[PDB]
Amino acid sequence: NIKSAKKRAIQSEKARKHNASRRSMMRTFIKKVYAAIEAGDKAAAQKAFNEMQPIVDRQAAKGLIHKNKAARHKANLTAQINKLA
Amino acid sequence: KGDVVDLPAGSTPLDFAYHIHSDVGHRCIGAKIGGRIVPFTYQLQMGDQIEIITQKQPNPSRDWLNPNLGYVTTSRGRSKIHAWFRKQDRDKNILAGRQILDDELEHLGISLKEAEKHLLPRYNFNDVDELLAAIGGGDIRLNQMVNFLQSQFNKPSAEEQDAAALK
Amino acid sequence: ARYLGPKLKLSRREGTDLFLKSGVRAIDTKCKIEQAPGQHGARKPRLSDYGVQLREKQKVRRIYGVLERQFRNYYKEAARLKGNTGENLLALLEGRLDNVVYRMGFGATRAEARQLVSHKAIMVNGRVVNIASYQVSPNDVVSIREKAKKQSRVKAALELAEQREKPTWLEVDAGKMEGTFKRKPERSDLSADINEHLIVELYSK
RNA sequence: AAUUGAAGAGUUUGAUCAUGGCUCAGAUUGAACGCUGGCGGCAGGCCUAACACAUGCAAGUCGAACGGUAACAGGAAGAAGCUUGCUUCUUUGCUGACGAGUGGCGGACGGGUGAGUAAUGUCUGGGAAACUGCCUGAUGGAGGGGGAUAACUACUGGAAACGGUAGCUAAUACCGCAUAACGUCGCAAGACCAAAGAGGGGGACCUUCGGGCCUCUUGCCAUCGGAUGUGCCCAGAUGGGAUUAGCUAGUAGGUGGGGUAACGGCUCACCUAGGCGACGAUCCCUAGCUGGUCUGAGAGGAUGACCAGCCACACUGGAACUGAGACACGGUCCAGACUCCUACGGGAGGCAGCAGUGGGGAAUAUUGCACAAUGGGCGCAAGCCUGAUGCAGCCAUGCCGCGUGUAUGAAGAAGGCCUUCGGGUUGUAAAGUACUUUCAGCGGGGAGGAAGGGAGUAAAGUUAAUACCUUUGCUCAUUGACGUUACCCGCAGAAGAAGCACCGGCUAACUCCGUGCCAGCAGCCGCGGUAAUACGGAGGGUGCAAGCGUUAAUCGGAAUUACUGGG
RNA sequence: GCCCGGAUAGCUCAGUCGGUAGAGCAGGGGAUUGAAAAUCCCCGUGUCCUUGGUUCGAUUCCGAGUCCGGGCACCA
Repeated sequence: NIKSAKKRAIQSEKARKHNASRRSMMRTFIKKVYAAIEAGDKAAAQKAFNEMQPIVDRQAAKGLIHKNKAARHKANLTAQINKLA
Repeated sequence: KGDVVDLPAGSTPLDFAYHIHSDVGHRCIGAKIGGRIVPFTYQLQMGDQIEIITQKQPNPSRDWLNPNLGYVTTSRGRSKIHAWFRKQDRDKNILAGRQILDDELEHLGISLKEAEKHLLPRYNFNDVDELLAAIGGGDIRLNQMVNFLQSQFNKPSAEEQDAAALK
Repeated sequence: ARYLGPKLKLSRREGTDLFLKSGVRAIDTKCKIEQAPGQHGARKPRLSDYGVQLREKQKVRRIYGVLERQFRNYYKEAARLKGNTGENLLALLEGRLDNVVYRMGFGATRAEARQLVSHKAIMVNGRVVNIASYQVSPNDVVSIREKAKKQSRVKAALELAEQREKPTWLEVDAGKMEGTFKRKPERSDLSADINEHLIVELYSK
């Protein structure tokens, strides 16, 4: 409903776009990782991770993802690569 | 609308809409004298302009309040209100009436159409549903119906018994 | 509240007296008490036990002129209290401020005592009070509030107190228009013609 | 010193004891109605339609985050107006502060309703795989840059709603790079991520003279905990139905990936074929739960409205979004129904927030007052918002309190009433005489709820500093919706104030006349057919009392579901 | 709002073609029994909406006004 307080809504969209973009970007690198993982070539895979790391934790610190989760990916993933690499 | 109108003193605005029109009164639900809202119960005075809010048609407004002399006084539109409730039940009554009519119409006089012939020119027919409505409303003696229907007047044969009734 | 009917009529019913007709025309009699409380009052119905007990309670209430409700409250109050609830009740009704006024004899009836109360004539300790029901605690000093003191009615009143009894548990000052309720009246003291226990069971039902 | 509590009656029979149902005596209520009605204080007040809703208000705030200033008032200019030096008017954010905007905090609280839910709920007690804004303790950090965008210009779509296009600009908005550890991942070795300043005052110096610099304050970032709140798990408890007996295939379990803050069929893949169920599975009806409320001596039974926790829902069904937190009551979007605008192309709306209206109903009120007090949100603070709240209006709706008078008064008046017609009675009752004066009434006086905050000044902390500032005193000017306040004072005057049920048994309490199985009464037994204590009326009484009765429902009595405590 | 018609003893209800209001209901009473049943015998019963005018006859002509059921004028 209309109120000056409703401004929240629009400002929220002014966030979602930016916010959603970041999420996709994050997932994007992760895709690469799994892709490289499925590719079965540990060198390129390891590297894929080597760059997927800074960004995901950065998102965590940015507050986008509850830090713990970023770590969850990092951990299970490292488990994946070490499982193969 | 800035228009002005006489009113019986103290009549509720619920009555008012009817002075504007019956139908607007059935759909009447709101009124805001001086902009400020007030119930139907507010009796009018000092010729105050009266804002009126309405709706569609379905009502029985003060028809849910007619029995207490509470809300919507007078009798003009008041009676008109009863009329609406009535036309509804009238149609219902008509159907039921139709049934009972056939009953008498065939049980005694015979042939329902001939009974209409024993109705078309008997009591203020106008329509015929008019003749088919009264049957359930008790609006027609609920006895003479047999008497009109029994319009036959042979006579002499009765004298043979009138001579016997005198015996 | 306050029955305010023919004050004496009740004595005619209960077969006793509420002393409402204090000393001047003196002994009631001039009333034809008991003879016929109402119409065919000469009759003396069997009065089934529910009736004798009902009559008992009525009798008491009438005495202090207390209403059935407030009276019941007193009853219940007496119930939770330690001691044979029976007499505890009397400990409650005697503590009645107005009744104390009758005991202190500043009034002559209970009704008079109320009028004194309602009209603020009696301050207690260091305060005027209008609640006739103001329960009066032990060692409670109380007197007529001098602004209305010396109304001749109280003069004649104390004079009538001589021919009354002079309850012992209380500490009337008389001369200086004062009274001090000591310890709560013991059952053995007052009237005793009533069998309060009767009222006790009266609420058993 | 922390329960002392437990009554029975009528009713089957010619009569009796049984047995044994029906009914009654109490208490109880969010009550309603009928009658009646004076005041006060205190609580209570839509239980049906979780039906629809006009208006208002119900959530905003910070200029001490920011570019700005449309407005309100001061300063820099001049002309002029003309009390010719006396004022009026014309440009700029410079200040005071301040619309719209950017932005941070709030909007997830507080408030409402009980539909759904018989268990993803609650209560109880446990447990481990968690998270947690504001607040607080500790440890450190807080450098260096960049790209924007609204605003706001200009043009522009549309009836409107609501937009569109091209350029303009800032920040605690945003994004890099550096930088990180008792942080994260990892066995480790190693990799990686943080941010923001703002304000106040000020000596010296610096002075591009916009400031640097110094000190103070607060904000900002990471980690560690604490408190708090939130999520989750198990056992036990948590209505009725068996004329519901079987149910179940993400179902039960595993392994692995995925998943969320976290465990997990939370989800997928594959594997095992289990899992629940007579100590009721599943299905059916119904219900928000508890603390408690009611009744009862208790054990029980009934219930769970107010106050309080919890939970659920917020026009209906659904999904997410921002955010610490919602799948969000006055946020978004979709669909649906329904109201409303419409230039018909297309939009808008959600009182189960407080009031209020229509409707429903037996039935439940004011479209009020103040943020003074408490708390809450913002903000350094002053403050601002506050239908939470504090109040006032409304209604006998319940609880309690008080008043409607007191004393005296024999001619035992009159009048009504009954009479065995003598009298009794109504009835000290009234009158009369005498006194008081609650609340009423009018008129005076006059609290408390008030604590703070402000202004000042002094001292101490403070640092370069008798500055700013923090704290602490002390002075002064102030903060009350209720509100002709509570209470106290005075004046006048019995003055303004008593009704309702019953009166055969149950059950307190009588007669007379009216009527004649009619009219009628009834909770049960039953009354009434000419001599009614029962019906109607009069009288008198009985009970209760601004209340009294009836209906309503619950326990009671009922040891007629019996554990206590029967057969 | 215009206007329109239907308005009966105590009930249901005849007649209401300008002319002395009465039929069925029970009813109450009679006779029976303590009362009924059974049963015999009798009919009691009004302001035709109340009321004015044109009428010798108005309850059948024309009004007030109310009532009851209508059709429409009745939207600010």
